[PDB]
Amino acid sequence: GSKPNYALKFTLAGHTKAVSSVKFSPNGEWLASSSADKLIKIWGAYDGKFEKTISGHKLGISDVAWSSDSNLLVSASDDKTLKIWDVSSGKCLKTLKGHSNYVFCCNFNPQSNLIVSGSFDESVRIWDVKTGKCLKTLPAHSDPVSAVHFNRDGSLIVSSSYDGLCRIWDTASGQCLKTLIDDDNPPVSFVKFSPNGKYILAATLDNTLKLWDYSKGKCLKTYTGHKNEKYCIFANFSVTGGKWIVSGSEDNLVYIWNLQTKEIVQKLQGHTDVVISTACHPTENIIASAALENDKTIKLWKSDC
Ligand SMILES: CC(=O)N[C@@H](C)C(=O)N[C@@H](CCCc1ncc(CO)[nH]1)C(=O)N[C@H](C(N)=O)C(C)C
Repeated sequence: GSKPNYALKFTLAGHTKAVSSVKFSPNGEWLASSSADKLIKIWGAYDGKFEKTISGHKLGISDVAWSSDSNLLVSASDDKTLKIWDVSSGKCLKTLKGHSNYVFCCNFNPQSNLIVSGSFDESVRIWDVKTGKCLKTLPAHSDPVSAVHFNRDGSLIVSSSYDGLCRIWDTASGQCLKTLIDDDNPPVSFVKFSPNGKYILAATLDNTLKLWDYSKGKCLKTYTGHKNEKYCIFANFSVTGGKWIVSGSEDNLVYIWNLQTKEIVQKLQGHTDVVISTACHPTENIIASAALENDKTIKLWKSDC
């Protein structure tokens, strides 16, 4: 149909503090969740079946991300480290040390030979996956780094910060290519590249999402109607059915917009706290959503469209 009809299929309980992030494995089999409870949990994407707990961080986790081959995870923790995990064994392969404050955000490149991280220490770091060594420290921002993401060929990194900036970095040199958003305020709470790498989706803590043309440095679309003044809420491109933008909201709902028209096409009700994180299944019309401390659950929603 022209609009989605997402309906609740499963509620995934087990975290003992706020959930911080959910991400589907690229092969579609798994959902990974991270939590302030210091744990990663792995769940079946299709039936919500609890698979395993992955443990080792000494403080809460803000983010987790999958390698391209679905075999590895990287997590970002308040313990000032990232950890690379073998999903099959649950073992920590590498501990990435160098940040001087909470690690907030992380991602693999498409090649999955590099990890990018952002920290409360106001830096972006680029790490070698094989050795766990820090290759580059970028003095990226002047306040905590809220998001980091590689583009589809891995040649670019986009970063965002509470300093109000969005910057694009040349991966190879670590040098800045452009400052896409250059305001004192509001905080830029989330950024990522579009699937094709031509656009950047950016959240600001004034209840606004924007789709930017990277090359032209111009705003193409604005999405509003949700509540986002405090938390670094993820946003997604939904591409399996209709072309949507998806985001959590501080009114405890999942918002779904038509990417082209900017109209709200669905609001998913059921969580009892802020929806901090949403993820879109790579092949099926499935959304995962996760909520803060009142709720501490993940919900799986399925649409015909
Ligand atoms: C472990 C922890 O909570 N660390 C502090 C520093 C924190 O505030 N982390 C944030 C992480 C939000 C999720 C996120 N990761 C990456 C993005 C976008 O790139 N968004 C938070 O709101 N935590 C919640 C809070 N402060 O209430 C909960 C999960 C404790």
